Amino acid sequence: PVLNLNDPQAVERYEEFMRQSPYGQVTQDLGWAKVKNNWEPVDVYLEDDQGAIIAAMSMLLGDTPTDKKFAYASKGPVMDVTDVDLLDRLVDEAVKALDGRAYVLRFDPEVAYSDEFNTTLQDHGYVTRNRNVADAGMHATIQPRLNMVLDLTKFPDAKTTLDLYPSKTKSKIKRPFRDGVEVHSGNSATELDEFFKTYTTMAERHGITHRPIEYFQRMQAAFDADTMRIFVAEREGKLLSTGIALKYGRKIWYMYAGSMDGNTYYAPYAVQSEMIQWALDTNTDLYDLGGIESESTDDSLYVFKHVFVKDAPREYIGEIDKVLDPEVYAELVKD
Repeated sequence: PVLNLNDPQAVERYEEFMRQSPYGQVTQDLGWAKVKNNWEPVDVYLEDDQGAIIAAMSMLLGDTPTDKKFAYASKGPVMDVTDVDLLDRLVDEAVKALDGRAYVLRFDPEVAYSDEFNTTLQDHGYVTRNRNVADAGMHATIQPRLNMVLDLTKFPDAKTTLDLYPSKTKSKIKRPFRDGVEVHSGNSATELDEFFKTYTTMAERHGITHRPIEYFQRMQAAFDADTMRIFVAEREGKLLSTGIALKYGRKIWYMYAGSMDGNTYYAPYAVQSEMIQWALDTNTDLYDLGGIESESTDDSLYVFKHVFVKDAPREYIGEIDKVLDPEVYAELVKD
């Protein structure tokens, strides 16, 4: 069935399934639609024999240069996507709800890539985009397929961040604190302003754009202090670096960051240490540092993230496309 967003009770039942699911994703929470307020939301789900929700997909529809919309379910759907028969049923429900308005329904779930899974998906009629497409550019995947994820379940007795690392790394992490860096966290308007200042400074320093502050304000209003947390690192009254982390489902995700110009006394390391500590304190299974361009020292993102994740980066299946309008798909999507 399709979710009636104006039915408070239906909405809550949908949310409860999402929040309690081991496959839950913050970008699949109905709150994500409130953040992406310039996109159109359409959500569907399936029920078992008892009428209990067993699978759900939150879609956001975007505009294109054509008469069709782009339907995207970021890191969804919420279920075991390898159960392709169930997936098809959920997707059939989504296509019904789209009612011919989109040229494609794309979803990029956080499931491991494998030749067998890629093949099955194609066998079921989907078009997959992973090892067969450019690493970067407007043709690359929306989300990076390679991600640096720390599996905390490998350290069941870990009490603090330092317990997860070898001495050489313990030293790197201890440095900022040794030099006076202190981190405070929360999800108040003041923490947001601190983040925004470092965020925009960072953007200007690299000559890149940045999202408006309202984007983050909507995020703060959509998620509570137990879900969204802003970490601010300072040294003797001086703002140095910050980071925003989201706790949802089985992981805490490091999503945004910012650092001032000049000397930052390795503050970014202290921010990471604190986010990881939050994961340990809440018994969260995974800590996700996000994507990398490539597993190489020639990649700055990899170099930094490799300090906290020594295991191989996780490689996801990529984008799974349910083509609805072939002509438009060929025009707007290429390898």
